[PDB]
Amino acid sequence: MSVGFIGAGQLAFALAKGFTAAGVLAAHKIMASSPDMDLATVSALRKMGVKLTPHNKETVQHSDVLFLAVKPHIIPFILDEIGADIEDRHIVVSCAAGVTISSIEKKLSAFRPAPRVIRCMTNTPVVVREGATVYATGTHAQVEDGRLMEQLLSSVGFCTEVEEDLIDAVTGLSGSGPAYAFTALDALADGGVKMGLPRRLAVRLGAQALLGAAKMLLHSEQHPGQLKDNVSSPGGATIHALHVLESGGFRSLLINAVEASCIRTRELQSMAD
Amino acid sequence: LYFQSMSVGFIGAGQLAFALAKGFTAAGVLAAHKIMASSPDMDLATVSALRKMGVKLTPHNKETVQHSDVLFLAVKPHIIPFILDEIGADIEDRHIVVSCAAGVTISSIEKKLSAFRPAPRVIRCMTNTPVVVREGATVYATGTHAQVEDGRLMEQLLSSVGFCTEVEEDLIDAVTGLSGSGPAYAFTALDALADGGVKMGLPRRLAVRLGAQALLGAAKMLLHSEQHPGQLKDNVSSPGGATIHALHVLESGGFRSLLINAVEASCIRTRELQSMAD
Amino acid sequence: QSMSVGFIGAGQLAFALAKGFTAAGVLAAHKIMASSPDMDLATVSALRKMGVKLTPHNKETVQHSDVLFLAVKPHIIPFILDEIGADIEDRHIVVSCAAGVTISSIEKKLSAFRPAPRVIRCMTNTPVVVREGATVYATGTHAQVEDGRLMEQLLSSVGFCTEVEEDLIDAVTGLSGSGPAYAFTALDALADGGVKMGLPRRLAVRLGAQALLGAAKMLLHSEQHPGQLKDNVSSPGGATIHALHVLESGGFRSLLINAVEASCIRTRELQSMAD
Amino acid sequence: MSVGFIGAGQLAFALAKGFTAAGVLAAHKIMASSPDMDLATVSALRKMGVKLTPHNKETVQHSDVLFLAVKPHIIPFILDEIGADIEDRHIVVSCAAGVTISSIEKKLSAFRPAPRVIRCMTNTPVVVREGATVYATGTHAQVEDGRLMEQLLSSVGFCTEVEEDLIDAVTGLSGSGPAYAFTALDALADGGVKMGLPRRLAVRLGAQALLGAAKMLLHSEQHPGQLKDNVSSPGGATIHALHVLESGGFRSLLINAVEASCIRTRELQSMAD
Amino acid sequence: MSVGFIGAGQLAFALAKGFTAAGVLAAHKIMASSPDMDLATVSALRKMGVKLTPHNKETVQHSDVLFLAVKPHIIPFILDEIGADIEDRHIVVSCAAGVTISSIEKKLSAFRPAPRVIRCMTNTPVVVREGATVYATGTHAQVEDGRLMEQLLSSVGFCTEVEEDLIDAVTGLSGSGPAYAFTALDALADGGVKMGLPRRLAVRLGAQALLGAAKMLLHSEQHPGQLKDNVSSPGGATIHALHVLESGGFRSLLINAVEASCIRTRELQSMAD
Ligand SMILES: O=C(O)CCc1nccs1
Ligand SMILES: O=C(O)CCc1nccs1
Ligand SMILES: O=C(O)CCc1nccs1
Ligand SMILES: O=C(O)CCc1nccs1
Ligand SMILES: O=C(O)CCc1nccs1
Repeated sequence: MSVGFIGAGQLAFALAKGFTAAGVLAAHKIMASSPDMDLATVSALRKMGVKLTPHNKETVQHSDVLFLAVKPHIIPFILDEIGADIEDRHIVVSCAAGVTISSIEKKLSAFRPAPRVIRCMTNTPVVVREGATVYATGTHAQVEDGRLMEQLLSSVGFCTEVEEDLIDAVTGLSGSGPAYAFTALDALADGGVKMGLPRRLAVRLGAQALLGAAKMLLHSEQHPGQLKDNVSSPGGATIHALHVLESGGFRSLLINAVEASCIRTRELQSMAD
Repeated sequence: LYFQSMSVGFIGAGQLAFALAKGFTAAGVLAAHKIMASSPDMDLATVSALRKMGVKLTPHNKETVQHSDVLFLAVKPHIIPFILDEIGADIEDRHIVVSCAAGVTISSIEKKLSAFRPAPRVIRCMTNTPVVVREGATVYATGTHAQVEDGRLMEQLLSSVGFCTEVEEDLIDAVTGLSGSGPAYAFTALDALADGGVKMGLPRRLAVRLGAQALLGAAKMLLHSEQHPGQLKDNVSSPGGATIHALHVLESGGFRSLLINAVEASCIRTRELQSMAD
Repeated sequence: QSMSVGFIGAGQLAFALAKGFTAAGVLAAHKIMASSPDMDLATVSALRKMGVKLTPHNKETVQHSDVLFLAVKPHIIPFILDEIGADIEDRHIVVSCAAGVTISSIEKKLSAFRPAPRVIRCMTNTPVVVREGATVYATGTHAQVEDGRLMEQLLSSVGFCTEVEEDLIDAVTGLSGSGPAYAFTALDALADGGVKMGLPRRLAVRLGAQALLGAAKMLLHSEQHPGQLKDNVSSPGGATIHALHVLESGGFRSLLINAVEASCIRTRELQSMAD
Repeated sequence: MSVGFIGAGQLAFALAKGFTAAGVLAAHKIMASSPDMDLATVSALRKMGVKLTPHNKETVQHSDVLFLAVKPHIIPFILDEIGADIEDRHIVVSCAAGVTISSIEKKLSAFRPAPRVIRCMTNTPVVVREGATVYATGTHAQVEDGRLMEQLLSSVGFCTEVEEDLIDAVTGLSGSGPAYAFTALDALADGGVKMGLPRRLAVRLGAQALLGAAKMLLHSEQHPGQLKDNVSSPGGATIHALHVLESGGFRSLLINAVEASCIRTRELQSMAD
Repeated sequence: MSVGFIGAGQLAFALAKGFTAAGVLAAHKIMASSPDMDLATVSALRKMGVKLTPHNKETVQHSDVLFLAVKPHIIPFILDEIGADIEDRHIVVSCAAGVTISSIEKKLSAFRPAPRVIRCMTNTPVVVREGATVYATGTHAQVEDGRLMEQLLSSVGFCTEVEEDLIDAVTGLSGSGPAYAFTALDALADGGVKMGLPRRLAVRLGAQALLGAAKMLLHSEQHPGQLKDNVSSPGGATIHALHVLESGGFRSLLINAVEASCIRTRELQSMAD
């Protein structure tokens, strides 16, 4: 099976790297296109052995599964350019935030009546095969298309099917989530440096703390509040730190973040539903 | 590497003793029957879980000492001096005493134990609960009389359950504020992120899973990257997009400063927990 | 049984305990004596109507009693101990209810008169008046083995009761001793919220109080974490999660932590005698 | 009399558990339907003796009193599915937040002209028979229908009839109220842990303090401010703690919460009135 | 003339790079010592051609002007180790924050009576020859020693003599100042990205804006408030942005920062004055 990426940015690189590292795809069975071959993401794809072309039509012609890994406002232009090149064999997988299946189908149906469309929301940790991916299947997607998508994206992280109307909320949580974590890790490392740790050790310890806690929750049947309770001895260091987080409304900031990203995603839709 | 078939004891049968015993046995580096733990309270859920693993339990701290080669002190800091007075006369040349208590200095432990035998082998460590899934973060410092192999043995043992490295002892209070308390900051964050997912229409179970996977993957990316966390953050955010809108609202609440406050507060409290004279 | 109980002090807590004990059927009111320097208090008039014996003389209360509750303010305790110390007999169990006042300080004062006073320290709260109190106690140096068991049987008749190490009692004061006032504040505000949204005040008070009672009962009867029970209330996108967000934005959780901390710290400052 | 639940989520389970514990209904006279009852409630309902079915039409056929215990946006789908199966004997009891009687009657009247509809707002503590429930009777409810509703729901807590236009406000107060209490208890327990208490004891004491204070107010003729005044000695621990609550605007946060839940409830209405 | 660095960290690298780029020193006339030759700063010094040694005594023996480029708490250990190796020819230049001339002289005078000591406070932009440096001369510094110091440090930026009691305040302003600017530039770039700019363009524009404004002030006789007034048209974009800075107390945060760094510097003194 052949996979193509229209777009050669961060997400295209991340998925190609994860897929090849998972061994589910050989790099030479992957083609990516970009109007700008000066991006550092483009240089990395070449070293992997991925085929690169400036022409989106070559990617379509090479590919069976076609990832649209461009910005939401770029999607309509891509569909207009390649719509006449879509064949019965194609599964079109849109990764753009906010852009609906119905808007993609409407554009592509002007060329051929039953395009097979899947919408996904994934995130950059697919590059280390620890992504979080959801997908929704379109009107003309065959039942085996969703199954194929799930097999492919499970090789690079968690993957599950969702109703499409949950995907904007997923974007606010796991799509944007890694950036909340990178911010948190930078700040935790600054806190370690303030208290006397070298910066490189502080970054390592903070990231290991967050990785281990996340793994504990994924493997636990217990509520995150119970795991939190297990860390704190009474009167101790951890509960003193949890108080100062609470006094700043830490929980509310993270709710604000998921909400803000989800609401912005709804504003990003570029085409008519 | 180092060949073991050695006995491990825990004075204390609470969360950390359970976490370390579970991690060590899951790593395959220790058999559960080579582990003994003592506790004044055999009603704890950690005590019942240790029994099912096959760990030996006893109310008598002296039995744990007599059973053990490596002796973890996994009790609260203010309990450490009482333990040392109780079992100091039972410490033998073979023993490596590993204190896990926050804030308690090597010198205070050596001073207490040297009243009984002159050159106690003492290691201080700071570890955290994710050793239970073999993804702990551990640092250690070796005491005055630690033998040449004692630090290497400690590092081999604790590396089987996560990251482990030697540090100067005067960094351990700061490590406590960062990776010792750190999992609780993450559990708080994951609860709140899941609440945000629920507010925006996700089922709670899905929201918890996605948020935890997002944090796990981001942490793995940074551990495997040569890039600054700010550069990885820049890579997530498309211009004008959803992520940068969310990052602004985090900044407006002083999110970064809250996490600095937390590391600072835990570290400062740790300095107050020292129970004995250095 | 034969047990005679005395209260030195006839204020809110003496009334609440006497009312709870008599409603529980564990004490007849005529087996209770209370003393107060001020028989104008409404608590004193209520005790009289219950059938409790009242006297201005703390010494009469001591002579009447087997179990002697010191239900006066912390700074009043040393004065009581000096006044009645010579009247303490071997049969007496002295139960101090005052916030912050340590067993050792009471024993030191009383041992000047007789060498092995039987002292218990307790921290209880006003809901003993409806037999839903929260009480902890710690036993002193000379408490007999049966003294703690007797006090737990007595105080369990009016709510939750358990033994604790004495060094936890200041923290308990900040949590369940002061806790009912945090709840009364919360219920007044929740009722104001109901009124703002159009409910009659009497209905709003009833619904808010029933909501808090039912939630607390659920947690007491559940093996689940309070966070899981919270998750069970909130449907995705729904009314409850929108309200929880506005609580979080104001730092609601931190205010309640601040309150427990402030009450506990103040309790440590109230100790009036040398330990 | 037979009772049915369309919906097998948290609220249906709580009502079924409460009713069976009250002894007012035998569990085998209760049927519940859900297309996916994957919560442990299936084992608990079975252990209770509740009949389970995936087909909402079977629940209607079994039932005299029919509780609609699904999400507000699901109500119209349920009414479309079962509307032709409603008989003269049925009392339809909607539990969904925000959904008006008139909207339900309009949907059901496309099938039969005088549906007997009750709207209720209850809460999860019915599971321990300490719920807070209000109800309003619809246009065609017989006078005995309201009496039956009140007898049934009083067996599991407080119950009173209200004008329908109060129910959104009730939702903000006693519907959402238990979650405010669970948050408060988690935080109060954190405060106990900070000051040196073991977590399990702190949770027990905080919950008992809340329970007892609420019972005092329910049995008192006094204002809650007077009961608050009775707790505080002058200069003492309690008044110091109340000051720090006031300094954070504690009262205003709870007012904000009731308002926010009530306003959101008004937005949840899914059908035309 | 020979220059030595005890310490091979960020500041030693920055000064060596600036000095060699200024052409005032050949890299082979510079020696640096460090107990840790695994630092990335150590690797860069080797490529420049700077001599490296693990032994601080070799640096002293090689050098005439000796920079102590170690942490404040490390200073006393260095002085004890090399005190007996100081010769009449040596000028000892301490770069450590907070550590006083008198404390250094007292340590070194146990070995030889009149050590020539200079205290300086410089910053990392010496690496691009745009540093800000102040210095104070010690008790036994010859008048030509201060002149030499000023000639050397002026080749890599601004340099002026100050009374020693101003140096902690200078540390809070220009010593720590570059970090305030790096923070500000990261945030300004995030603001550009929020409004639709690519990140690399936003970083470039923000840094050019700050560079140009700083150059304008250095070349102007006008107050910074007058230059600020010249940017804003009435009712325009800039004055709207200045309002939101003012509403957040922007000015006060920067005063807080200088103050906090200065106060911490006073706490860093490791030796008795
Ligand atoms: O909160 C505390 O005081 C315990 C901190 C830790 N002690 C040992 C590992 S983490
Ligand atoms: O910040 C944005 O708008 C991109 C969000 C994502 N798009 C695709 C995966 S995550
Ligand atoms: O949070 C929501 O939207 C559900 C509110 C309630 N619905 C029924 C009982 S309480
Ligand atoms: O507010 C105070 O200082 C009294 C606290 C309590 N004392 C006894 C029960 S509750
Ligand atoms: O403050 C304004 O509205 C003027 C902004 C600028 N106009 C031209 C260059 S900078």
